[PDB]
Amino acid sequence: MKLSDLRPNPGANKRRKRVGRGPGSGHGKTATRGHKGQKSRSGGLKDPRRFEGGRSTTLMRLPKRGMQGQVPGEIKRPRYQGVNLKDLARFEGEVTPELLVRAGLLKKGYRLKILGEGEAKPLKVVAHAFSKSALEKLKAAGGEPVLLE
Amino acid sequence: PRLKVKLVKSPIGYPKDQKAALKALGLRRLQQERVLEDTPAIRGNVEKVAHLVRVEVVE
Amino acid sequence: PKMKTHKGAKKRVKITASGKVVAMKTGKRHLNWQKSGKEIRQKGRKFVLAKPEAERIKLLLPYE
Amino acid sequence: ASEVRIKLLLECTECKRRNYATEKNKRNTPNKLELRKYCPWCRKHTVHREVKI
RNA sequence: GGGGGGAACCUGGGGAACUGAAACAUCUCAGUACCCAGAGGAGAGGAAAGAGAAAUCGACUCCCUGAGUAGCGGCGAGCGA
RNA sequence: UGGUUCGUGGAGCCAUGGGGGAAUCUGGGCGGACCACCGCCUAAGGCUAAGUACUCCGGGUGACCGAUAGCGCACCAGUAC
RNA sequence: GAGGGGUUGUGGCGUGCCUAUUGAAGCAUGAGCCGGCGACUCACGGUCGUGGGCGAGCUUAAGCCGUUGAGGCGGAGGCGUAGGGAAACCGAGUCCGAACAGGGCGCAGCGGCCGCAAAGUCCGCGGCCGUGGACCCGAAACCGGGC
RNA sequence: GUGGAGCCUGGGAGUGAGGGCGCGAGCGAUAACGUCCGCGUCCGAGCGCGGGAACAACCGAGACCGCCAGCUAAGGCCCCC
RNA sequence: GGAUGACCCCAGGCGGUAGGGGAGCGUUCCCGAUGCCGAUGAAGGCCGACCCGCGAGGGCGGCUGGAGGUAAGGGAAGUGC
RNA sequence: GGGCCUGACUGCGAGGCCUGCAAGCCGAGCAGGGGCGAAAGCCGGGCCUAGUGAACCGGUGGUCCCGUGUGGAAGGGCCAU
Ligand SMILES: [Mg+2]
Ligand SMILES: [Mg+2]
Ligand SMILES: [Mg+2]
Ligand SMILES: [Mg+2]
Ligand SMILES: [Mg+2]
Ligand SMILES: [Mg+2]
Ligand SMILES: [Mg+2]
Ligand SMILES: [Mg+2]
Ligand SMILES: [Mg+2]
Ligand SMILES: [Mg+2]
Ligand SMILES: [Mg+2]
Ligand SMILES: [Mg+2]
Ligand SMILES: [Mg+2]
Ligand SMILES: [Mg+2]
Ligand SMILES: [Mg+2]
Ligand SMILES: [Mg+2]
Ligand SMILES: [Mg+2]
Ligand SMILES: [Mg+2]
Ligand SMILES: [Mg+2]
Ligand SMILES: [Mg+2]
Ligand SMILES: [Mg+2]
Ligand SMILES: [Mg+2]
Ligand SMILES: [Mg+2]
Ligand SMILES: [Mg+2]
Ligand SMILES: [Mg+2]
Ligand SMILES: [Mg+2]
Ligand SMILES: [Mg+2]
Ligand SMILES: [Mg+2]
Ligand SMILES: [Mg+2]
Ligand SMILES: [Mg+2]
Ligand SMILES: [Mg+2]
Ligand SMILES: [Mg+2]
Ligand SMILES: [Mg+2]
Ligand SMILES: [Mg+2]
Ligand SMILES: [Mg+2]
Ligand SMILES: [Mg+2]
Ligand SMILES: [Mg+2]
Ligand SMILES: [Mg+2]
Ligand SMILES: [Mg+2]
Ligand SMILES: [Mg+2]
Ligand SMILES: [Mg+2]
Ligand SMILES: [Mg+2]
Ligand SMILES: [Mg+2]
Ligand SMILES: [Mg+2]
Ligand SMILES: [Mg+2]
Ligand SMILES: [Mg+2]
Ligand SMILES: [Mg+2]
Ligand SMILES: [Mg+2]
Ligand SMILES: [Mg+2]
Ligand SMILES: [Mg+2]
Ligand SMILES: [Mg+2]
Ligand SMILES: [Mg+2]
Ligand SMILES: [Mg+2]
Ligand SMILES: [Mg+2]
Ligand SMILES: [Mg+2]
Ligand SMILES: [Mg+2]
Ligand SMILES: [Mg+2]
Ligand SMILES: [Mg+2]
Ligand SMILES: [Mg+2]
Ligand SMILES: [Mg+2]
Ligand SMILES: [Mg+2]
Ligand SMILES: [Mg+2]
Ligand SMILES: [Mg+2]
Ligand SMILES: [Mg+2]
Ligand SMILES: [Mg+2]
Ligand SMILES: [Mg+2]
Ligand SMILES: [Mg+2]
Ligand SMILES: [Mg+2]
Ligand SMILES: [Mg+2]
Ligand SMILES: [Mg+2]
Ligand SMILES: [Mg+2]
Ligand SMILES: [Mg+2]
Ligand SMILES: [Mg+2]
Ligand SMILES: [Mg+2]
Ligand SMILES: [Mg+2]
Ligand SMILES: [Mg+2]
Ligand SMILES: [Mg+2]
Ligand SMILES: [Mg+2]
Ligand SMILES: [Mg+2]
Ligand SMILES: [Mg+2]
Ligand SMILES: [Mg+2]
Ligand SMILES: [Mg+2]
Ligand SMILES: [Mg+2]
Ligand SMILES: [Mg+2]
Ligand SMILES: [Mg+2]
Ligand SMILES: [Mg+2]
Ligand SMILES: [Mg+2]
Ligand SMILES: [Mg+2]
Ligand SMILES: [Mg+2]
Ligand SMILES: [Mg+2]
Ligand SMILES: [Mg+2]
Ligand SMILES: [Mg+2]
Ligand SMILES: [Mg+2]
Ligand SMILES: [Mg+2]
Ligand SMILES: [Mg+2]
Ligand SMILES: [Mg+2]
Ligand SMILES: [Mg+2]
Ligand SMILES: [Mg+2]
Ligand SMILES: [Mg+2]
Ligand SMILES: [Mg+2]
Ligand SMILES: [Mg+2]
Ligand SMILES: [Mg+2]
Ligand SMILES: [Mg+2]
Ligand SMILES: [Mg+2]
Ligand SMILES: [Mg+2]
Ligand SMILES: [Mg+2]
Ligand SMILES: [Mg+2]
Ligand SMILES: [Mg+2]
Ligand SMILES: [Mg+2]
Ligand SMILES: [Mg+2]
Ligand SMILES: [Mg+2]
Ligand SMILES: [Mg+2]
Ligand SMILES: [Mg+2]
Ligand SMILES: [Mg+2]
Ligand SMILES: [Mg+2]
Ligand SMILES: [Mg+2]
Ligand SMILES: [Mg+2]
Ligand SMILES: [Mg+2]
Ligand SMILES: [Mg+2]
Ligand SMILES: [Mg+2]
Ligand SMILES: [Mg+2]
Ligand SMILES: [Mg+2]
Ligand SMILES: [Mg+2]
Ligand SMILES: [Mg+2]
Ligand SMILES: [Mg+2]
Ligand SMILES: [Mg+2]
Ligand SMILES: [Mg+2]
Ligand SMILES: [Mg+2]
Ligand SMILES: [Mg+2]
Ligand SMILES: [Mg+2]
Ligand SMILES: [Mg+2]
Ligand SMILES: [Mg+2]
Ligand SMILES: [Mg+2]
Ligand SMILES: [Mg+2]
Ligand SMILES: [Mg+2]
Ligand SMILES: [Mg+2]
Ligand SMILES: [Mg+2]
Ligand SMILES: [Mg+2]
Ligand SMILES: [Mg+2]
Ligand SMILES: [Mg+2]
Ligand SMILES: [Mg+2]
Ligand SMILES: [Mg+2]
Ligand SMILES: [Mg+2]
Ligand SMILES: [Mg+2]
Ligand SMILES: [Mg+2]
Ligand SMILES: [Mg+2]
Ligand SMILES: [Mg+2]
Ligand SMILES: [Mg+2]
Ligand SMILES: [Mg+2]
Ligand SMILES: [Mg+2]
Ligand SMILES: [Mg+2]
Ligand SMILES: [Mg+2]
Ligand SMILES: [Mg+2]
Ligand SMILES: [Mg+2]
Ligand SMILES: [Mg+2]
Ligand SMILES: [Mg+2]
Ligand SMILES: [Mg+2]
Ligand SMILES: [Mg+2]
Ligand SMILES: [Mg+2]
Ligand SMILES: [Mg+2]
Ligand SMILES: [Mg+2]
Ligand SMILES: [Mg+2]
Ligand SMILES: [Mg+2]
Ligand SMILES: [Mg+2]
Ligand SMILES: [Mg+2]
Ligand SMILES: [Mg+2]
Ligand SMILES: [Mg+2]
Ligand SMILES: [Mg+2]
Ligand SMILES: [Mg+2]
Ligand SMILES: [Mg+2]
Ligand SMILES: [Mg+2]
Ligand SMILES: [Mg+2]
Ligand SMILES: [Mg+2]
Ligand SMILES: [Mg+2]
Ligand SMILES: [Mg+2]
Ligand SMILES: [Mg+2]
Ligand SMILES: [Mg+2]
Ligand SMILES: [Mg+2]
Ligand SMILES: [Mg+2]
Ligand SMILES: [Mg+2]
Ligand SMILES: [Mg+2]
Ligand SMILES: [Mg+2]
Ligand SMILES: [Mg+2]
Ligand SMILES: [Mg+2]
Ligand SMILES: [Mg+2]
Ligand SMILES: [Mg+2]
Ligand SMILES: [Mg+2]
Ligand SMILES: [Mg+2]
Ligand SMILES: [Mg+2]
Ligand SMILES: [Mg+2]
Ligand SMILES: [Mg+2]
Ligand SMILES: [Mg+2]
Ligand SMILES: [Mg+2]
Ligand SMILES: [Mg+2]
Ligand SMILES: [Mg+2]
Ligand SMILES: [Mg+2]
Ligand SMILES: [Mg+2]
Ligand SMILES: [Mg+2]
Ligand SMILES: [Mg+2]
Ligand SMILES: [Mg+2]
Ligand SMILES: [Mg+2]
Ligand SMILES: [Mg+2]
Ligand SMILES: [Mg+2]
Ligand SMILES: [Mg+2]
Ligand SMILES: [Mg+2]
Ligand SMILES: [Mg+2]
Ligand SMILES: [Mg+2]
Ligand SMILES: [Mg+2]
Ligand SMILES: [Zn+2]
Repeated sequence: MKLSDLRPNPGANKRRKRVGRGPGSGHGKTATRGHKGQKSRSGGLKDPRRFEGGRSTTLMRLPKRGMQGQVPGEIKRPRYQGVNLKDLARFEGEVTPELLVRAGLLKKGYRLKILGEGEAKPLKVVAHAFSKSALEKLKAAGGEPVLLE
Repeated sequence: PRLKVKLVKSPIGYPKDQKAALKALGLRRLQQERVLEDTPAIRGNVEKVAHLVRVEVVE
Repeated sequence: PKMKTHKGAKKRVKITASGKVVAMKTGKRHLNWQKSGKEIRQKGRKFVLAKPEAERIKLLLPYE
Repeated sequence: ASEVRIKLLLECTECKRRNYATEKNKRNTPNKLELRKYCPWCRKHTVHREVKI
């Protein structure tokens, strides 16, 4: 298995489309741009995700809703990330917020809330919050809901 | 996990406390299945009346 | 450079779980005295935007 | 609407919350509208009275 | 002791417009281009009358990240900690 | 008025052209109008390496150019004109 | 040297090229001819597709160490694992509502524990979009500082 | 009715100056190689081929390549032919 | 069919501007390469009625030229007028 | 024409018409609390089709959802206009 056997899988390394390179390519002359107009030009059109020919745009006629916020910005308040009991199945004995951030299910700076999707296990579960159903489940299954603050 | 306990042999002729264990499991009929939880208090009775039940380990 | 979120879209619209774009019905900001309760009520609910327009607004929200 | 045909709010006289918007020709109906409407706060019908919009 | 010079870099004092906003004035371009003064092999900054919510941190500078987030905005175009 | 993300906005903070104008710790500034509570910090003197920027200069190295290319100049080029 | 090359008398047929156009040999544009130069790119971000890695996870950035065309370390952070709600909040739900009503937006692999595939994510490649001058050439102009 | 049919989902477009002709009308003057719609067609993109003297769109007919073979379409069969 | 484009039989499609898609050719450069072709002649030039390829092209031969060129397979672009 | 009245409902809304979007349109049924009727029932303005104006920005009533260390407040949001 030498350097000359080193191939990429078919279609792994596709060739590029080259336009403006003559009649036989299918891309000659106008470079697949059409004939004239703003789109054919170098620099092209206004952003098609928004600009709509001058009329009030689809997005701009929709109304706003909700609190957008004021300076000095976001209010610092406790943030809760939910974690379903199903995602606790892998653990043994004790689960804390720290273990859940290592395992990759809970995000740092987020307070822990257990949610009831899945089946509870006889684990000790230290969390900042428990849903009505997650609490009920975790009791029935011989778990120890440890409430934090 | 969970338990699916099925009463397969009759308590008739077994001691009162093995009879009571089925009462604690909710097993009243032969071949009656109940999908219980898997806790040591619920598991202790199942081990008591092991010879009468047939346990499934549904999750 | 990295694309910037369009804040008009962010402030008007929400990308639902399955990728739908939901917004507030237009037409009840003002001029409501002569509008049937049916009109005021139904215009207070959210609607799902038409596919083409939903797909343009989603591109404006590249970090939701 | 016009200057003679004003827009107005109907106000539940019991809890005072404006619950309905409508109109009236105040040349033909100068006195305040009194009308029994269902008040969603009182959850019952109520003398609603005309109030300035 | 000063003077003057030095490619680019740096700080300070001043400071556009085309352009973008598919017109345009706020806005943008941009405190950019450019002018000027000064510095130096760098320059600035620097040892909390700070941060801002951690009962926390501990000068400054610089990179990554936070984050195109928080916000700002004819709440438009965009700007952006 | 400027700076800040903050375009007057509930607009604080930092700076300051004008007017008014304190106190020395039981003094004062700050935590985004403001008030209270609770904290944080010590203004109106100065200096301070290093980490950072640049490349006239020397060297090293290119899936960089190879004389219409590569610097405007491979050559008596900022020349001839 | 039963073939081929060069030439062209006669006969048949026959309206340059490019561009622009509804339509050009067109008496519409461009080109005297030749040689060289000459126009869809790159970065970051996005989106979709695709080739692999791994998979309820995936991945590092700056740096640090090594190398001197050697790679590794680095988990800060990023995306995903949950949504609904303006939000407080609740959460496989949530929002509206008096509702246990109705509705909106949401919520569940193939084979005999093993493979197979996979959410997702990372990297490569490709198309296209965004930001840059963004396919190349071209104004008339505007502004600054000088002459 | 298996068709370069249709349907769903997604990537990429280009086009958004049409024109002739037949028919249906409107406008015009029961004018226009006029104009504006409707249905169809062709040209556009079939300025490739046959006919129509020549001639995008009338008739004939949808050109993958080769043949010093055959049959036809329109139109033709006195000579040009 | 046979088994997976191994090639063969049958059938059908194959005008085309904008434009979509697919497959290729060639140019410069990197790995392959401390290799290999090369003065018994590199590249480049000029011929060829020869061979291969639908084609872009690739061979081959003669002349010129006088020192470089660079395979299979991949990689990257200042890539074709 | 007359009697009683306020359904010129609140919360919704199956299903559609229309339609590039955004809009526009019709709507049975369920719940709340009503109106008329003996009742069946009818009533979510008007025989019907015009009587209209997306967003942004702000006003007012409600709500009591956010409140920048905390409690308040400023200011927002939400419902209605
Ligand atoms: Mg490539
Ligand atoms: Mg590309
Ligand atoms: Mg291709
Ligand atoms: Mg190419
Ligand atoms: Mg070509
Ligand atoms: Mg193509
Ligand atoms: Mg084409
Ligand atoms: Mg051309
Ligand atoms: Mg194209
Ligand atoms: Mg393309
Ligand atoms: Mg294009
Ligand atoms: Mg054209
Ligand atoms: Mg065109
Ligand atoms: Mg052109
Ligand atoms: Mg055109
Ligand atoms: Mg044009
Ligand atoms: Mg075009
Ligand atoms: Mg240009
Ligand atoms: Mg342009
Ligand atoms: Mg307009
Ligand atoms: Mg926000
Ligand atoms: Mg701040
Ligand atoms: Mg325990
Ligand atoms: Mg027995
Ligand atoms: Mg017995
Ligand atoms: Mg006993
Ligand atoms: Mg906005
Ligand atoms: Mg509205
Ligand atoms: Mg409103
Ligand atoms: Mg309002
Ligand atoms: Mg009305
Ligand atoms: Mg109504
Ligand atoms: Mg009303
Ligand atoms: Mg309502
Ligand atoms: Mg993010
Ligand atoms: Mg001096
Ligand atoms: Mg001087
Ligand atoms: Mg000096
Ligand atoms: Mg300055
Ligand atoms: Mg300056
Ligand atoms: Mg000036
Ligand atoms: Mg300007
Ligand atoms: Mg610009
Ligand atoms: Mg732009
Ligand atoms: Mg402009
Ligand atoms: Mg413009
Ligand atoms: Mg102008
Ligand atoms: Mg500026
Ligand atoms: Mg400069
Ligand atoms: Mg000075
Ligand atoms: Mg000096
Ligand atoms: Mg230094
Ligand atoms: Mg210094
Ligand atoms: Mg200093
Ligand atoms: Mg000090
Ligand atoms: Mg983040
Ligand atoms: Mg981020
Ligand atoms: Mg700025
Ligand atoms: Mg001031
Ligand atoms: Mg200010
Ligand atoms: Mg300002
Ligand atoms: Mg404001
Ligand atoms: Mg301010
Ligand atoms: Mg001050
Ligand atoms: Mg002052
Ligand atoms: Mg003190
Ligand atoms: Mg004091
Ligand atoms: Mg102060
Ligand atoms: Mg102050
Ligand atoms: Mg203060
Ligand atoms: Mg503070
Ligand atoms: Mg405060
Ligand atoms: Mg104090
Ligand atoms: Mg402090
Ligand atoms: Mg120094
Ligand atoms: Mg030192
Ligand atoms: Mg230093
Ligand atoms: Mg350096
Ligand atoms: Mg550099
Ligand atoms: Mg050098
Ligand atoms: Mg070269
Ligand atoms: Mg060389
Ligand atoms: Mg030369
Ligand atoms: Mg030169
Ligand atoms: Mg030469
Ligand atoms: Mg030189
Ligand atoms: Mg020269
Ligand atoms: Mg000379
Ligand atoms: Mg011969
Ligand atoms: Mg001959
Ligand atoms: Mg001839
Ligand atoms: Mg003949
Ligand atoms: Mg002709
Ligand atoms: Mg040609
Ligand atoms: Mg033209
Ligand atoms: Mg013309
Ligand atoms: Mg001619
Ligand atoms: Mg001529
Ligand atoms: Mg002319
Ligand atoms: Mg000509
Ligand atoms: Mg012209
Ligand atoms: Mg031309
Ligand atoms: Mg000439
Ligand atoms: Mg010639
Ligand atoms: Mg040439
Ligand atoms: Mg491109
Ligand atoms: Mg480039
Ligand atoms: Mg790119
Ligand atoms: Mg991409
Ligand atoms: Mg990818
Ligand atoms: Mg992997
Ligand atoms: Mg080495
Ligand atoms: Mg997530
Ligand atoms: Mg949310
Ligand atoms: Mg509510
Ligand atoms: Mg629901
Ligand atoms: Mg549903
Ligand atoms: Mg896999
Ligand atoms: Mg994958
Ligand atoms: Mg695109
Ligand atoms: Mg640029
Ligand atoms: Mg460009
Ligand atoms: Mg581009
Ligand atoms: Mg002039
Ligand atoms: Mg001007
Ligand atoms: Mg001017
Ligand atoms: Mg002027
Ligand atoms: Mg001047
Ligand atoms: Mg077809
Ligand atoms: Mg088709
Ligand atoms: Mg494409
Ligand atoms: Mg287009
Ligand atoms: Mg077009
Ligand atoms: Mg047009
Ligand atoms: Mg025209
Ligand atoms: Mg047109
Ligand atoms: Mg027409
Ligand atoms: Mg026309
Ligand atoms: Mg047509
Ligand atoms: Mg006709
Ligand atoms: Mg006829
Ligand atoms: Mg006709
Ligand atoms: Mg007509
Ligand atoms: Mg006549
Ligand atoms: Mg005509
Ligand atoms: Mg006619
Ligand atoms: Mg006519
Ligand atoms: Mg036609
Ligand atoms: Mg055309
Ligand atoms: Mg034809
Ligand atoms: Mg055709
Ligand atoms: Mg023809
Ligand atoms: Mg023709
Ligand atoms: Mg012919
Ligand atoms: Mg003919
Ligand atoms: Mg003909
Ligand atoms: Mg003839
Ligand atoms: Mg004609
Ligand atoms: Mg015959
Ligand atoms: Mg005949
Ligand atoms: Mg004849
Ligand atoms: Mg005959
Ligand atoms: Mg004859
Ligand atoms: Mg055919
Ligand atoms: Mg074809
Ligand atoms: Mg294909
Ligand atoms: Mg080539
Ligand atoms: Mg090639
Ligand atoms: Mg090289
Ligand atoms: Mg080598
Ligand atoms: Mg070699
Ligand atoms: Mg040799
Ligand atoms: Mg030789
Ligand atoms: Mg070469
Ligand atoms: Mg050849
Ligand atoms: Mg040779
Ligand atoms: Mg020789
Ligand atoms: Mg050599
Ligand atoms: Mg090679
Ligand atoms: Mg190769
Ligand atoms: Mg290789
Ligand atoms: Mg080029
Ligand atoms: Mg009547
Ligand atoms: Mg009456
Ligand atoms: Mg009546
Ligand atoms: Mg009564
Ligand atoms: Mg519906
Ligand atoms: Mg619609
Ligand atoms: Mg209408
Ligand atoms: Mg009732
Ligand atoms: Mg009733
Ligand atoms: Mg009822
Ligand atoms: Mg009754
Ligand atoms: Mg009734
Ligand atoms: Mg009804
Ligand atoms: Mg009406
Ligand atoms: Mg009536
Ligand atoms: Mg509006
Ligand atoms: Mg606006
Ligand atoms: Mg407002
Ligand atoms: Mg509150
Ligand atoms: Mg509170
Ligand atoms: Mg507070
Ligand atoms: Mg108090
Ligand atoms: Mg109070
Ligand atoms: Mg308030
Ligand atoms: Mg309010
Ligand atoms: Mg409203
Ligand atoms: Zn009331």
